[PDB]
Amino acid sequence: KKISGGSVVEMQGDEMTRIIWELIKEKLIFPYVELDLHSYDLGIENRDATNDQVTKDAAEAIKKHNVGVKCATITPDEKRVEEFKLKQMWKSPNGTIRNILGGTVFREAIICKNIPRLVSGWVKPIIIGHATDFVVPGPGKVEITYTPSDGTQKVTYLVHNFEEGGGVAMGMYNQDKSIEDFAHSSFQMALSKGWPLYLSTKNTILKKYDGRFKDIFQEIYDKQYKSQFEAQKIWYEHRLIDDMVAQAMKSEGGFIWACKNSLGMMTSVLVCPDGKTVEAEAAHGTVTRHYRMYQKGQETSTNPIASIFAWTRGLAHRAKLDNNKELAFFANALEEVSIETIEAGFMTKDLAACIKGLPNVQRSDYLNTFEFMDKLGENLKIKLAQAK
Amino acid sequence: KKISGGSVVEMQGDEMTRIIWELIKEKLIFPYVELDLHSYDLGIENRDATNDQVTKDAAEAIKKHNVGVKCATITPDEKRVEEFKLKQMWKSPNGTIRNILGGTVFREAIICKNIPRLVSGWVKPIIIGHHARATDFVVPGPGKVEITYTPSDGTQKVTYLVHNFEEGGGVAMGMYNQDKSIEDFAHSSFQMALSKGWPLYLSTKNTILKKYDGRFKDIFQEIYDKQYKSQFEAQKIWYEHRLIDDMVAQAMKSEGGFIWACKNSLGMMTSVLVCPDGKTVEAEAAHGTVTRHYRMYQKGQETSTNPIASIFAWTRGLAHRAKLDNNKELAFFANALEEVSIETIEAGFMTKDLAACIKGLPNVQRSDYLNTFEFMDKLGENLKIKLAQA
Ligand SMILES: NC(=O)C1=CN([C@@H]2O[C@H](COP(=O)(O)OP(=O)(O)OC[C@H]3O[C@@H](n4cnc5c(N)ncnc54)[C@H](OP(=O)(O)O)[C@@H]3O)[C@@H](O)[C@H]2O)C=CC1
Ligand SMILES: NC(=O)C1=CN([C@@H]2O[C@H](COP(=O)(O)OP(=O)(O)OC[C@H]3O[C@@H](n4cnc5c(N)ncnc54)[C@H](OP(=O)(O)O)[C@@H]3O)[C@@H](O)[C@H]2O)C=CC1
Ligand SMILES: CN(C)S(=O)(=O)c1cccc(NC(=O)c2nn(Cc3ccccc3)c(=O)c3ccccc23)c1
Ligand SMILES: CN(C)S(=O)(=O)c1cccc(NC(=O)c2nn(Cc3ccccc3)c(=O)c3ccccc23)c1
Repeated sequence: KKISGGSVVEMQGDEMTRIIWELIKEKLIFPYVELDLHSYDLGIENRDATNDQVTKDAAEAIKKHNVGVKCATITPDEKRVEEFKLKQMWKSPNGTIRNILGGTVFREAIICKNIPRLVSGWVKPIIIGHATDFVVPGPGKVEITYTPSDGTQKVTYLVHNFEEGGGVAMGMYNQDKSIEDFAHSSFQMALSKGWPLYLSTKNTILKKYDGRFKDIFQEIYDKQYKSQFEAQKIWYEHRLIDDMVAQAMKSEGGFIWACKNSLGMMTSVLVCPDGKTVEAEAAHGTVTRHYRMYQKGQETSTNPIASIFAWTRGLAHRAKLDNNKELAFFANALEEVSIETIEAGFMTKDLAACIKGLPNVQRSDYLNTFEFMDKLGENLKIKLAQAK
Repeated sequence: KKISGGSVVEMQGDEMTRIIWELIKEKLIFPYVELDLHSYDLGIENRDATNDQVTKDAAEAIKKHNVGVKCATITPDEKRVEEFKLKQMWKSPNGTIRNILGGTVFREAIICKNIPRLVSGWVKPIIIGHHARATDFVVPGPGKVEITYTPSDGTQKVTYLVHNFEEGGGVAMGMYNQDKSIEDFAHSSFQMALSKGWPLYLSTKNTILKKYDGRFKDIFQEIYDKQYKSQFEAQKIWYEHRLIDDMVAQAMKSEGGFIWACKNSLGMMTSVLVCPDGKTVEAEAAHGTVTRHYRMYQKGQETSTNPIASIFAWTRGLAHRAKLDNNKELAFFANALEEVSIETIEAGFMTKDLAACIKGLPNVQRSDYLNTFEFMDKLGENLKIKLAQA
């Protein structure tokens, strides 16, 4: 008998990831989990036919039901408008979704013990979370002004006085509200993983701009989170970007990195500040190149791990909201069986290339896209059997 | 006898690199080159005793004599202030020097055939270059933040909305860049590509900051088409622009052998500051003073510290010195020393950091590497042999 997963918003996408997405649902999710599924087709053809209305509806459904899992989508350009005869150059669905929900995007590289990283010392993964420009034609003043909405005196800052020749200039901003949300998402993400949190800035150069980030982070930590943080042996603390880069390379991993300023193993999750609404997806795109080969009837070897972890992160958050222990265990089992299958030597060509070097990869070093999905399916069914 | 190397500004540093620096001069430089040497002690204790005056004097010496070679130095923090009982937290000597000199910083990792790279496809080195002032402020509450340009001839006024704060306050910031500094960054990059016979790539994000980064691309190609394309085709190299997103992807898939102008083991990494005048250069290792190896040395333990990046700081400085003086003997020595350093490693003689790169630290044994003095002696023997056979 299957697990009652509850309410989940699902978004179908394009090209190669759309194929893999269906394989994930039919081979790894649906055989074990029943969902109250709010499905929205964000494939490029259906967004065009609905005048992108489906994208707004899917975002609204995430706001209402708190859990969304999204397949990679085509962001249109001139060639895409030509390829599909689009009515418009529709805005990227992720841009539309982020504006409606807000929050912070956190990305995490899944680590397999037999797949090399940048540094071998990285044993645990980490989670990293994250303008008006114009040309100055010639000599003149560039100023940035603040006009208070209550009529009090305007304030003018000289950006630069070009006395000989021109150049460029730009202005940037950040609302307090968005810094607060950034902090709230970062604290809640660190708690949800039991990991310490670091915020990096350059508040020594940008003493007012980056200083506002460092200040607001400490204020919200001290009042709302410091007591829950050591209640879980963790902490939060601010670094200058120079210190944190050095600390991260000498580190083993397992920390959240709020940064102010192989693709098949990159996850993304949009964490809203309320701690309730999350949207998970792969950090890569629709893999058009493999999709062309798939269209010509040729063999593909596309890495589905990042797409699988979109589902597992969403289902893990759903289970946390609903206190669904069976679903929470299932989400973990699906992640572990994914890592273990690769660590046992069964992987797609991209990962085999990371080990042997692309010029020396042979066909017997990897599985094609369909062979790998079947290997995961068989291993998943064995694992869940051994858990009863 | 010995080569007359001419005028060279030398800066001594701190901790383990200070030791390696003397070993390099004693065993590799002085036995073969006589120098009109302008030596400055940028050790932390001397910087404190002179109130950092030695750092400014060394920067001016590099301006005067056009060639500077610098050992790594301690940049003080709070614990350093207590360790040495410093009068104050002195600014990093590298920032001081960079501010007096200006220019473009080029970095390059030394490639050895038997030492793993991050990507196996990398078999030739690359050089990444960056050019060496914003007004940020607090937005106390709701209101309009605009940025405005008024040309000095008064014929117009352009106002751009940065953001209309409506429910609260926040922060805002204006930043600029001059054409002149973009031109310095272009000229240094084009000339560096010619000096090595490598193609040059510029990378920006002009898909988002289409005016800010677009002017970078514009100025590079104008300078290229009107001043450098003939020399690039004669050496059959080229220059192209790339969006940073695809340049990163292309770079991981490449073999190397190009200069990468960027808009945005450590013992094998060099850094060279090329000043706008095209004539003044300062070279140094891209790593620090290796404090923890120094602590091992202090307690009598054997150390195995990589001197390659420090050696190449000397060779780059000596090579540029020889180029300014048309000194064919000094130019031959500089290149010979670089060859000896790479050949020695490729022959299987290396310090522990490189052996760990190959085999992984848990599998390293003492017979897999040489200690700091053994490696320097091995380079000494091979340098003596190499020069004699000429
Ligand atoms: N979140 C989203 O919705 C995103 C969507 N896109 C969209 O995707 C489309 C194509 O973009 P593109 O530039 O190709 O970006 P992709 O992320 O699709 O990059 C594809 C390239 O990276 C490698 N790669 C990426 N994912 C995988 C994987 N899962 N398994 C194996 N290899 C992988 C492949 O390299 P190789 O060819 O060497 O095998 C492939 O050619 C565009 O229309 C774009 O709008 C792009 C980014 C994000
Ligand atoms: N150019 C300059 O003037 C710079 C100076 N510094 C200064 O140096 C001091 C210490 O800096 P730190 O943070 O230790 O960074 P370092 O670059 O001095 O060393 C950090 C680590 O990198 C490895 N390493 C670096 N260089 C070598 C080498 N030549 N051979 C073998 N291994 C090497 C060692 O790793 P392992 O321990 O694993 O062997 C070392 O512990 C600081 O006071 C800082 O101010 C820092 C940066 C630049
Ligand atoms: C790319 N820029 C130059 S940077 O963003 O400024 C920068 C600078 C320096 C270091 C890092 N990287 C990490 O600290 C890091 N990275 N990964 C992969 C990873 C990538 C993106 C998002 C999540 C994970 C890990 O798996 C890991 C594991 C243990 C410990 C650290 C790490 C990034
Ligand atoms: C912060 N960012 C992540 S990024 O610095 O912009 C970035 C992005 C992507 C790739 C690279 N790196 C390389 O393409 C590269 N790197 N090294 C090491 C090296 C380090 C410093 C200076 C010179 C060389 C090589 O030796 C090499 C050799 C052959 C071909 C390529 C390479 C950098």
